[PDB]
Amino acid sequence: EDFCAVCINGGELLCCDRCPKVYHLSCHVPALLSFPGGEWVCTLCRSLTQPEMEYDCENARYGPGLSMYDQKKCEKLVLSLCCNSLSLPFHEPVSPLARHYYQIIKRPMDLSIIRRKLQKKDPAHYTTPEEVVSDVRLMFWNCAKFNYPDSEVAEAGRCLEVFFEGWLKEIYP
Ligand SMILES: [Zn+2]
Ligand SMILES: [Zn+2]
Repeated sequence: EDFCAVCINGGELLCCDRCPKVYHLSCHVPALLSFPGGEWVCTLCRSLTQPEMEYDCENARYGPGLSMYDQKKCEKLVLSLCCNSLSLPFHEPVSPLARHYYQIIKRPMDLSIIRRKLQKKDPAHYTTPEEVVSDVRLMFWNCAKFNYPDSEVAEAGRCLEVFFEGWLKEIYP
């Protein structure tokens, strides 16, 4: 591809060595703070057991938090969501000008918040994978609560939440 696997825009893109996906440094999960000089494998391709390489990311410079194992598994789940063609409406928060969204939705959630909370520096960083899964489910519950049932965004949410459940059972059997 010539466009970022996450945001579908061009520019300065990093290619994975093992799959066709390319990424902006800030769109990969975790975000990268430099362009790698040699081998580089994306979070979806990286091995859980034998990490080919550590990433130049914020959590690597920072060091009750995710174990290294759970960190990789949760980054895989979140990057899988961000790369899915149905996920784009969930990358950013709904405008407060849309139908009193923030009256209806008392606990808003989107993928940019989930990305941020995977970073240990965040005051509200995840300490368990259950918290990550809870935020993803909250996000899709909010989508179903707010959006018109017949709308394209509601249908996308219904499909993507079920794709996620499938990935979850692969990654946390
Ligand atoms: Zn991007
Ligand atoms: Zn890859």
